[PDB]
Amino acid sequence: TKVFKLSFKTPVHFGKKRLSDGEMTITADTLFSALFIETLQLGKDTDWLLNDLIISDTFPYENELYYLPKPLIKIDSDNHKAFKKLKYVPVHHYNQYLNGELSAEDATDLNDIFNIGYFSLQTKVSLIAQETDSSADSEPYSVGTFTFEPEAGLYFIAKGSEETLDHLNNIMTALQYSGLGGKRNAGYGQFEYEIINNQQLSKLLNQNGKHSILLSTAMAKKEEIESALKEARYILTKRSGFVQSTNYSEMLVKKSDFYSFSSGSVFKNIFNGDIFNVGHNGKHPVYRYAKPLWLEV
RNA sequence: AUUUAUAUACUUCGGCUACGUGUUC
Repeated sequence: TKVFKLSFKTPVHFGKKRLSDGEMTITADTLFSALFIETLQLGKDTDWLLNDLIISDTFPYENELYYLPKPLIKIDSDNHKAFKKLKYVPVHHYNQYLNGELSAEDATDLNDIFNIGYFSLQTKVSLIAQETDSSADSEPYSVGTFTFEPEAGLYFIAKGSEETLDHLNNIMTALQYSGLGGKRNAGYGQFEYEIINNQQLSKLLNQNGKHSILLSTAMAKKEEIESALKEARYILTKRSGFVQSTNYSEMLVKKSDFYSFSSGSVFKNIFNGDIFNVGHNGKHPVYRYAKPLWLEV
């Protein structure tokens, strides 16, 4: 169980609905998708890295401090205002939060100190139209990009057998030169990675409790969802989009809509996910990653 | 052969990125 540190140094576009939307972190779906496409391009085998590996979502970090998503636990006060405005809780204070030891003023201070990047829109045009030869409008369009301070970035949580971890490290060595976002070929999204161990993160990841904090985007398989939702606090997130090299027409190929729990849901009955298939009318199967990575407290 | 040694005034005034055009198939 290692973590992988990511520093960017170039703006990255991550996207929700259009190109001119900017987003800070990315989900396990696009992460596994990038790993899988990099593997296929490299020509190695996918069986090893399909049904053994567990990937957690990407989360941001700052100078020396790491972050995790806000648990969706019922804190019984009544402000319900400063906490709603909080999105990430530093690791130093995680167990303090889950025991209701976080004060309103401390929450305000954390919100004040949480600057880890800013948003930008760069305007771009496209003269590929008749403009080159005849009177034709240049078509302006915008892309949403997000940048980090020189001491920031994203990090991973990965776990599995050591052989799978070695394969993952190889693939990431390959991948640091492809992208991890949107307009990869337009100049966005190259990174350097580094493997680090953290004593505090390790203790947090190997705790023992009664609840569970979901750190990835997963969906229970058909026969286990019924028992999964006995006592659950969760939010669903729709995940759609097109696919890369499935048929002749990109604009005719579009993945089937899929729904999965978010990255902060709390469950009482642990379930195992699966790599659901979201293909139809296609030559090769298309995958989406739904497999949980729990922390028990 | 015996005293000046450039002197006062003014040291730039007047008149202050327009159009195709932003988004999608």
